[PDB]
Amino acid sequence: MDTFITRNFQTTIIQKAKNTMAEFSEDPELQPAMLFNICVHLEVCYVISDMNFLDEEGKAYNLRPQYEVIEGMPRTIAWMVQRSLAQEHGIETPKYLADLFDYKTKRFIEVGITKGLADDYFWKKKEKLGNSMELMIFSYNQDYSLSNESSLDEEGKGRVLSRLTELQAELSLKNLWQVLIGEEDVEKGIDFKLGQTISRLRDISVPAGFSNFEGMRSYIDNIDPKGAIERNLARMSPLVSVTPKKLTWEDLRPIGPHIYNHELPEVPYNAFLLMSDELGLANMTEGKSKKPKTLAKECLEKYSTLRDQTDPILIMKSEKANENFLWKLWRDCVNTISNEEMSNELQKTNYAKWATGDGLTYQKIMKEVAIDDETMCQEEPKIPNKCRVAAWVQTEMNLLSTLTSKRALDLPEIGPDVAPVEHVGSERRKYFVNEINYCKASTVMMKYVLFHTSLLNESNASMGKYKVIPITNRVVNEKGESFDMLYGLAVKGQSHLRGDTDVVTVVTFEFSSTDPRVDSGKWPKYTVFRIGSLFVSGREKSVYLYCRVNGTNKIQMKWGMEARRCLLQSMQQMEAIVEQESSIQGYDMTKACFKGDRVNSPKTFSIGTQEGKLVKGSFGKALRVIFTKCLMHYVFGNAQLEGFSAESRRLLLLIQALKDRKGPWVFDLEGMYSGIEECISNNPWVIQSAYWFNEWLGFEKEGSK
Amino acid sequence: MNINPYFLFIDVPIQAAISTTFPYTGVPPYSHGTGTGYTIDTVIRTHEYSNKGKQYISDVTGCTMVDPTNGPLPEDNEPSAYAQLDCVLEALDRMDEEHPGLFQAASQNAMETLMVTTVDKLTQGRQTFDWTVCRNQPAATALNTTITSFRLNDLNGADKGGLIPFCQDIIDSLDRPEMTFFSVKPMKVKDKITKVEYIKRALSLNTMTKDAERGKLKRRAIATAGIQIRGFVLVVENLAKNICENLEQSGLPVGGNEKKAKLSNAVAKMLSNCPPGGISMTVTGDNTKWNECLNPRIFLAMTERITRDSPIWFRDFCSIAPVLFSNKIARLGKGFMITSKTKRLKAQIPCPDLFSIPLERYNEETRAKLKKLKPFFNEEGTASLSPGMMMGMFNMLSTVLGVAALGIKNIGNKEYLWDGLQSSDDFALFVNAKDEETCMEGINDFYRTCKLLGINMSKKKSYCNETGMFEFTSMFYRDGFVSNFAMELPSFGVAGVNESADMAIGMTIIKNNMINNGMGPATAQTAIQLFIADYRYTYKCHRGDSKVEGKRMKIIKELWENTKGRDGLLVADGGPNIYNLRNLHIPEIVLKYNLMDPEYKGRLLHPQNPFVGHLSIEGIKEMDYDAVSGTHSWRTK
RNA sequence: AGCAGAAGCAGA
Repeated sequence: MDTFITRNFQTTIIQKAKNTMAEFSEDPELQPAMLFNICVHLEVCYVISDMNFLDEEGKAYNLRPQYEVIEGMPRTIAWMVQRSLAQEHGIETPKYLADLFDYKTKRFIEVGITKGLADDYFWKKKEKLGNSMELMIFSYNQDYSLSNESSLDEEGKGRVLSRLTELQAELSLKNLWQVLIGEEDVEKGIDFKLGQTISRLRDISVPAGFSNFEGMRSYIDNIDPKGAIERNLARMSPLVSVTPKKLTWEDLRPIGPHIYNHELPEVPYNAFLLMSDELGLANMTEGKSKKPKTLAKECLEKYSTLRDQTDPILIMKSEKANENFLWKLWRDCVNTISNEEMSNELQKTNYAKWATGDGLTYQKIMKEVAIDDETMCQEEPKIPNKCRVAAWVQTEMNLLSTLTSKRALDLPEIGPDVAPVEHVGSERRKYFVNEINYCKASTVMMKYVLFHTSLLNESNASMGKYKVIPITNRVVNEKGESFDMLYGLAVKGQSHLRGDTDVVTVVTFEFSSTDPRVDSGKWPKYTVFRIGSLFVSGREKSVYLYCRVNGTNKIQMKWGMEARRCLLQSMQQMEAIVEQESSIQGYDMTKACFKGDRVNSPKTFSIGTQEGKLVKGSFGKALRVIFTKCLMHYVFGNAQLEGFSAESRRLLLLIQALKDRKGPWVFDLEGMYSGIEECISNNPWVIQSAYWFNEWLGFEKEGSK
Repeated sequence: MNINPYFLFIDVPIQAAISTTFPYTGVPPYSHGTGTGYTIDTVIRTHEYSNKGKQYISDVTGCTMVDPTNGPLPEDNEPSAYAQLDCVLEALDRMDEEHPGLFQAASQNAMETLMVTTVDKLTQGRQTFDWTVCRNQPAATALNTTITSFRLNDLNGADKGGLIPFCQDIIDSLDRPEMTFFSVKPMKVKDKITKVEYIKRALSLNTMTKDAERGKLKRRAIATAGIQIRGFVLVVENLAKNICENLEQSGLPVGGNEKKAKLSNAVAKMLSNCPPGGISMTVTGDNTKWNECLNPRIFLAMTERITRDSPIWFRDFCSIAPVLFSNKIARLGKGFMITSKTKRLKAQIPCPDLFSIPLERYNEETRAKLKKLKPFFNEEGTASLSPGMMMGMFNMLSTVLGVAALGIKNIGNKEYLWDGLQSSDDFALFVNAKDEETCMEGINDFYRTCKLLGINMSKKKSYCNETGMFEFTSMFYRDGFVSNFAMELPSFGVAGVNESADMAIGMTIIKNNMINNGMGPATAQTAIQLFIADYRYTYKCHRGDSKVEGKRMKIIKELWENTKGRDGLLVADGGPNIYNLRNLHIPEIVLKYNLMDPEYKGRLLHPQNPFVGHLSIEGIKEMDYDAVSGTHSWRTK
């Protein structure tokens, strides 16, 4: 139909109509229908003003016509010029859009091209408008209706009638007349009367000081409130001020100083699974990813000595932990995983019931009974405890960022690269994976994701059964050998999870080589037995079983299944840096970034401290550190971390501004400090982030000199 | 040696590595249990900033109404909703002067769009508060229920098809002495309510805790409105959007590349317009209690002024929405749980019975909350919330107000100019003067002006620094180089429809996230790898040569051995992954078609395959996707 | 117990 539209209308008409549509924001392709109408409208509004001009005195027949078109041009310009004419000629301005203006009667023309009878359409247009404008309605059935006598002579009327003569039949002969939509449809809704009740609501919805809505409308329409802002500001109290204050390195005091107070207990270990102290029993395999139960059975068979232990030495007991019950549960787990039965279900026994916390939820009663009772009161909410810095977090960060002789990632393949963009992408992935894959953090993340996947599957499919879920991983060393690592066993309790936040308890028994007594404060939550010893590096290293009761909901499990996203957060990050160094150089800097070249030396990043002295590491080391930071954000993520990061971002930006000598100012520094500090309660990562922020702020202060 | 991640910033700018400070890999915070506490907190805070205003009793619903506008000017730095009508009118008039004809043109545009708009448009919204059942339901379901209810009460305006008759029926419904509606009690039933009860329900709001919000230690409540006001809010927002589109300082509605372009252009324009020897300073601001402090009556005045030269009927139509909002009523949610630990018993007290027990049995926080809520409480469990904008829904109009505030540019002919960008509740204010002290003076004047219009800049979260670096809606600018729009990268997991449309959806989402949101080539390729890994794990269709064992994987291995041309196999059948950045948009089946041998190609492209079965226009396309009706287009049970 | 953190879950 567009090819047909172009026939009757020149490019300028089509583009003007399309632009007028563009000020409507409905897909022009969707309905050319009204497009037709408007262009026709536009066309007639031009033919009425084709050769009719006026002279400097009023001669009807120089640089002035007797008409001026409004339609087609931008709405804002059209309205501004319409208002200009209205104020210049001292005539009432129509409240609707004007389509054409006359220079002799000094009145605003309205034109309507309708399908059928004209007089009824003329009366409907009057209903819309009334007498604010003179109406010139035309209809293809040789119909016309003009509200003014001498608006235009017979020549123009005949010309427009002839111009519509083709469109009254030309569309039909080529079979287009049928789908021609009318012109009143786009303006069917004009009548809108408010009811009594809504009128009263509007009346009581007036700003204070006005009797009713009519008074408010009159005031807003009539009074000119010039100088109101200046007057009110002048009479406003000076106490309402932003209190500017130029920022200086002195104002930046350490955040959350209470973490240096030794009275508060040191923040304890709370991660779901052991991260750096994990001890994986390794079994050599060359293929098949056998069942988790079968894999655990085989791994324990290889180490029957540890499996067959039955007289443990209780090393640490948690405050509210039943050592006998935990040991019985562990023995039940080992026996069930080592049996010939495929099923890994545990009978709901007394110690299992206690460890899973069977039958602890409070019973629900009718509201009336509770209301009658007096001893029933809303419990005071539990507030997170305040804790101080702990060195175990620093040890975790140091150890998990160190390279290891293993590979946990087994990412799949992609199609061969062709274009340069995929070539550079492949190069970047090659380098980033070559660096990350050999880090402990990657293996820890793989363990987390696999365990969470298995836990979610078991909880969803075995809601009403106690299940033992081995903590398993698949690893490959640099030499191509494949190992299956068994880190521990997990008991899954009842998982009738209805809400997203419903909690299912999991009892984790994880192997480890660290003696808890080395750092007692790190293990107040963990019941630790000494299950045996192993020969590793010429020494009989003790092997302990860290037993703990933890809990997770559906959301945490689903996010654990997606822990791989950490990679992305790291990757993007470093990619940005690479992109930045490309901008400075104009060509791919990936190779120069990682390994350097004859032109640009390899990049280095300030990494940490050694004997109180700043030290620098390679690009790969920084990549691994930020990756472990992302993994930590996962494992220790909660509302406290979100709040702390959000509130400390502002302080970081202020420090950056100070470094750039951008003389930053602040308006309420104490408020920002309080907002930052209120989030530092018990999250180990948050506390260590506060400590590192203090240290780095000190180093930046030293450098600023 | 002790590692220190923050030491990275010593060698790299913070903005360049800002992504490190965003903990988007962690589990987002989630709310547990009732949201009544947060809703009551919001109500109390809203009434606290306006208690000094005129207090009266509504004569239509009987609720307590607090009106702060035209109230006493604030005397402290605490949030103040005592906006002055005269100042708002002055700001709007100045903006009109700077944009001649913009207001009336936008009013006409919105009015015509509203003519052409149909009732079905209302189905495009998100969850809405259905009043027939008093719960949050999809927009289409709420629209259907309300239309049927109106049919029962002789309100057949929706039959006409246009939005105007539907909204006319909406307003006329408030006049009916009694209303009959379809309720669910589960089975369908007819229930009758009185005029006042229907009015309260229509004006009522549903409240729920916001879940998965990032960067906020404490949860906050959000509000969903009814279906009655959706048309009026829609037209008001269209009008405000039309105004915003033409406003240079409006940081809306486009996002992405145009956002960075607008930031850079504003910064450069601002530097260039600096008097020689002067200084330019940028204030990154954050609006505290943005929703709470804004008053619906101010928006009513805004609509009245915007439609100065518009037909009376359209003026009424625009004015309706502020009127209903100013009389809005908030539902308090599920209630509170009271427990006896000695007996291990719990009991839920719903909102209507909130005061049915002595307040001594509540904790301190809830005790104070209810004590302050008492006056605004209603017997049925809802609270009068005449001030405030808890639901938002006026992002465009609020942005217009903020831009108008930004349009003053000077007070008392002082030696400083100010402009900037405004977007909802965030803004960046650039000020030029001869010295930094004068810039701070101008910023103080701007703060007072914003106070005057019901906007409270947050002194705790805002800051200022010499022009050249700043932040705006999570977009960080530093010497031209804009870091990125930090957005929660999603889980490139199984889309969850079938085998083939699943891959189509995955690759399309990767492509879109690359093209619209920020993601580079290596990140996108790692995204493809992760998605393929998850897909293969979910469907158990690992590579044919992959020695993983499984029930279906056994037949897959048999296929692999049988197959001669392994290049042309779909990953759904253990085939190699061929996708990359180049061929992201092309379906895999067409990619491999030239490679697949007839031995299996014929079976895959079986016309009467017994899996797809009867299809529907929605099935193949329903976001939309491209696929082939092969053996991997099967459906659920 | 535990998860967890201004309020819940630890089946209905």
